Amino acid sequence: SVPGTTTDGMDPGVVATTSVVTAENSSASIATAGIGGPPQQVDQQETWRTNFYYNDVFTWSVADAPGSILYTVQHSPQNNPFTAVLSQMYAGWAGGMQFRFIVAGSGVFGGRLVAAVIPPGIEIGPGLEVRQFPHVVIDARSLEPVTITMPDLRPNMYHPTGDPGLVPTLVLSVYNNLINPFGGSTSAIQVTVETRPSEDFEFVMIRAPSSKTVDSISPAGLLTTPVLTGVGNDNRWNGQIVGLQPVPGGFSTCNRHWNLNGSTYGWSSPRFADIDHRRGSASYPGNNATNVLQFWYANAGSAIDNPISQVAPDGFPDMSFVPFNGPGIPAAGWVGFGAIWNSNSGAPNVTTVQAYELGFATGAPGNLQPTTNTSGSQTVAKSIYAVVTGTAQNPAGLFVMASGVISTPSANAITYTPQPDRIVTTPGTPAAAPVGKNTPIMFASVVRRTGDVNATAGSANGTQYGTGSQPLPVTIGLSLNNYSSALMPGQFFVWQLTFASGFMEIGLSVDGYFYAGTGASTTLIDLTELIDVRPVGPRPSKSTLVFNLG
Amino acid sequence: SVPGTTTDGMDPGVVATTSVVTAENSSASIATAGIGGPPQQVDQQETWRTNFYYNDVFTWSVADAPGSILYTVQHSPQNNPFTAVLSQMYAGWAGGMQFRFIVAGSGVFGGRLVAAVIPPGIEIGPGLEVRQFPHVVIDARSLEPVTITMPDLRPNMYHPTGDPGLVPTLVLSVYNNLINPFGGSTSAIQVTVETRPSEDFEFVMIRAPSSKTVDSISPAGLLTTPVLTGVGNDNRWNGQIVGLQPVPGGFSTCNRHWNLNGSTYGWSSPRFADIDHRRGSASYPGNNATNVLQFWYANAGSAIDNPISQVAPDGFPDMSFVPFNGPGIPAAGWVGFGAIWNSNSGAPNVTTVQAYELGFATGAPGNLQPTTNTSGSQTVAKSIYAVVTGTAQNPAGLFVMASGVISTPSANAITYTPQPDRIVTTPGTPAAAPVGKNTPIMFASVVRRTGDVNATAGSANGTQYGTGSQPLPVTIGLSLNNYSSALMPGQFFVWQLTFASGFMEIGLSVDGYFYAGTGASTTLIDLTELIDVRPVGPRPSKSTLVFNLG
Amino acid sequence: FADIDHRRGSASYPGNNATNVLQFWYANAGSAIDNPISQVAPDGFPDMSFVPFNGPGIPAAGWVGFGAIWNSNSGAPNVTTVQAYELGFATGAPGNLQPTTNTSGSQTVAKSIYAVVTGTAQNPAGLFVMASGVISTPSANAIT
Repeated sequence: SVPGTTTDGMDPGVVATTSVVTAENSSASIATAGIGGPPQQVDQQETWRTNFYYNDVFTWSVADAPGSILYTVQHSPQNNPFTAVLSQMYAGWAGGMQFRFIVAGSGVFGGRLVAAVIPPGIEIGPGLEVRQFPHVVIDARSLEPVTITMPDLRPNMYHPTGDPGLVPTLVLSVYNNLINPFGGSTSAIQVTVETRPSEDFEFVMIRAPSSKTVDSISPAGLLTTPVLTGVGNDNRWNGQIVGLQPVPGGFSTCNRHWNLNGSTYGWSSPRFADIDHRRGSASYPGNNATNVLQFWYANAGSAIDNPISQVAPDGFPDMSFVPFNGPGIPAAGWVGFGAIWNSNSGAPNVTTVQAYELGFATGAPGNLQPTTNTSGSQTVAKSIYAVVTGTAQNPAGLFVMASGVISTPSANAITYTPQPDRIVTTPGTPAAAPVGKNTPIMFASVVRRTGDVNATAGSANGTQYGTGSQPLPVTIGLSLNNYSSALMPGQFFVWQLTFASGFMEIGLSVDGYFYAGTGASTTLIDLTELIDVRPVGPRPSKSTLVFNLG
Repeated sequence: SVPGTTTDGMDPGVVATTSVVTAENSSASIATAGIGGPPQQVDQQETWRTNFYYNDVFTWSVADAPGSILYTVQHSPQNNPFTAVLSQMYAGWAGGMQFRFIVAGSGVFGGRLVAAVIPPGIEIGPGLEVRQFPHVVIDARSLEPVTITMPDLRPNMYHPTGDPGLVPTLVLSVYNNLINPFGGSTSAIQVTVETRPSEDFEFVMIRAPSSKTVDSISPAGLLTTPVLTGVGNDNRWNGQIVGLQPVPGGFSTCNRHWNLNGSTYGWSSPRFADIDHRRGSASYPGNNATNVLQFWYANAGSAIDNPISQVAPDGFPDMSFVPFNGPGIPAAGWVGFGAIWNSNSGAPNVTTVQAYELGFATGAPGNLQPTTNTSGSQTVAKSIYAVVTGTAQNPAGLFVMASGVISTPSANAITYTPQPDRIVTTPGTPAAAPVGKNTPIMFASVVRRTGDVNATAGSANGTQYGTGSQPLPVTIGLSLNNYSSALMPGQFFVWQLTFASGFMEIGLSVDGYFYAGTGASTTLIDLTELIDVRPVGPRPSKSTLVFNLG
Repeated sequence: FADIDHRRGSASYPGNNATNVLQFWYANAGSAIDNPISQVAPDGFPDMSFVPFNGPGIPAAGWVGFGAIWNSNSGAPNVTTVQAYELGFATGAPGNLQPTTNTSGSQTVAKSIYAVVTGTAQNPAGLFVMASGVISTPSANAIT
């Protein structure tokens, strides 16, 4: 006898068929994937083919209404961890994949789940009625696993590895409300999804692995475990990422931000080199030239140095200029050490070296006001400390070092200084907006300031944070590879961030912005107990990313 | 007709073979291990190899997330009691070992366990995902036992007892969260692991009893019952350990601290002898050389006679200096009965023998400041009482007894000394951090005070508890042996203290520090009713130690 | 490539007048108790020998990087001591500045290449220099 309480790795449990799984589909799938040649990696006795391996886990609570979606997977060789390795030596794939669900509940629970394979060409999200497709209904009291097969319903004769085309989507939604007849704090059970290729899965043509690599067919390898723990910086301050900042209002970052199409709207390369502009006018107030505040300005659009955009010099911060006058230190400003140099010889001036506040403004000879649009604006520098003399040369130049620190009027730290009310954006960049319970996030790094240059993380004076839209390895890999055929609009590419106590998901839209499903919470995420990052793949944007840190 | 509620000692239950148990692995194991000669203790009728016997027990909480480690053991003869008895009687082994798990839960529980056998080359830590290996799933409502056999996968032809090399590892983690539908106080069940050798297990060479190499006998012998309720002293002072106190936040002690791998980062060999220096200057304030306070200092690095490190003389305490001036005695610190002496075959001076407080200062003899880091500092010593003479020669030195006390001005309740903000550290020290609910602990003792000679544990005011990092018999037994392969890093060697009304588990990490699962409490735990100590062994850091106290 | 931040290194400036002086800073190698990797020098310090210079003469082939002197008791940088500081390793900081290659018995030495008004003479003072560095060249023309 074999009890139902212990299940083998190769045991499928009960096999739950659906009208979408037909012999005609299987025979047509084999017969027309044969245009790739003989099927490859089809040995039935291989260990990667015979066992089920983990794909996901999800929670089913009593508050989950009938029709609400709990699980959604897209047909891919990236669901299985071993067909994802084998796809790096083959140029195509076809066939189906089995999905084994193990429900972890007792015999006292009620409520049921429903499972349908959704054909390609149908939008996946809320309002998709899973119970009016051909479906299967699973109890909460299932002891044995329930494996359903996802066939290859494809309009192409095989899926190329780079662009697969249209694929089905397996949806597990709530059929009936899960009930606990006991009543109390214990109202949730868990369902584990595992996966294994079907008997008619195959790869079709071989190809050299030095062709389109793992970094060009999916953005799974961009956001790996050392990137988010201690190695990757951000794309604004070049500082070690120590957290995530949820932005419930939404923001819009243009500079050093790459979308999933391999394009940018900014004026900066994916690197932190210096800001060097030629022929911008420099000036200094009054008639006396001792301890004066050096000023520099140049119209946006006349920076003919960058092969990416003519708006601003490379590495210029996309922050509005905060106005200040006299010997008063401004609040929340990008300042960076630099100098004024004569354009005719390239020689920097001896005495005009200071920490210059860099930003975007509107009227440089008159009243200095901040701005966000680059149109009709100008890139404006002005030193925050005293400079002896000052170059009043009109064709003069400005050279400012790459990384920047925070201007703070006192020793005490302030909030994260690129707030969305002052981030400079060209006309045309799309904005990150909260979709469902998923709010956009930034990537906080500890950035020191001009009030305490000894201030580190956890300083008793107060810790200072600067935020970026993307990690630098993420936007470095996004500029080098194109992932248009990896995510439709209205979809996220989700990773899982396992922590020491909890676990929580982030997702990347086609715009390039990252999202965590935290709702309206503004509390910074610690990112210190982060142990593991793994990808799970394309998911709907209107499906809440999980977030529990307790 | 056994009903399944009662299991025989020889009964495995349901056998669950994942993918590693194969017939030709067994054949390639048996035939290959004839390089040790004829196999020994291979009689498949002996009761030590036909019955399952107790190995370990572990607790499965409802708070253990999926993927959390519950029970991992490397392949060893030490996983069975009688194989651990015979392993000191033999010098090599090969073959598998069966693991019978018995889950103690009723039919109202839910949740699953997952068990895999990990191949020998794979590193086991935070990034290991166990559900993506060939595995088996076990329900919490398992009545009959489940037996998972780990085979002998090895690149060597056998396993030497002193250096087995690459072994497989059985890893049993949480597949699904444990659920109690009642909720309430009951939030954990227990699983008992029994063990029995496989059909192909054997020993080879005999060797003399107690004679093996690497994987030195696990450090179960350096911490026995008396250490806590009898002999056994501290690291800063020579007193009996009257209790343990948990520090929330962590600490760092690097004076008499030896790590798993035999090494020290600091001075002061583990013996309370005396403090002696030869080079260093003496000075006194005041124009009159009568009723003054002597002032000795030397720089950190003039300890030429110290053979361990140059930064301090041998026996000099790691207490930052408390700056004081006048007839008011300082608050806490390290004073000691000592004297001054001159160099060039010079005996100590008769008229100056006094209690001197020692420490590390910066900016002597002007504004004396306490010092946190050992590098870039200077050692200092000055009298707390009056002495009618002072010497001012440039070569001068101390002679201070090695046992020390704490100088308290009014001396009522006070505070345990030293605090975690008062311990000096060499550069490059490892820092103790709270992992999960486990906090570092630190051993207290009763120490006399200068204000009150009767510092007895009774009436007339509460006592002063002087605190040290690790016990001195542990340091004495661990300064010679090397335990680099005894304990796998990322876990700790846990014991089991048994009081008169409860029990508390104490873990010992690879840094030499001790961990307890008390939580966020600063309550001193009194070792008066402690009876006996029984070792448990290796347990990972994700498991929380128990705190069942009366 | 993060910044160079050292606590308690002595700072000084020559002469008695404090206008357009060359700011100087030095700290013994081995007393940088900030790095969890080695105590020799602060994190990001260049492994280049200090090339000596004096007066208003620009040195040849030196690591220079923009920075400031800050008071250690509060962390506040000074307003006026911001310049391009040459960073290197030397042997005698109060006496004759000579280059060195071995870290043993040497010191990490900073000294600005342009004029600085006033100058902190505080012994426990600190130095904060930005991460990336540029070349010091005595003329417009490049060198090896």
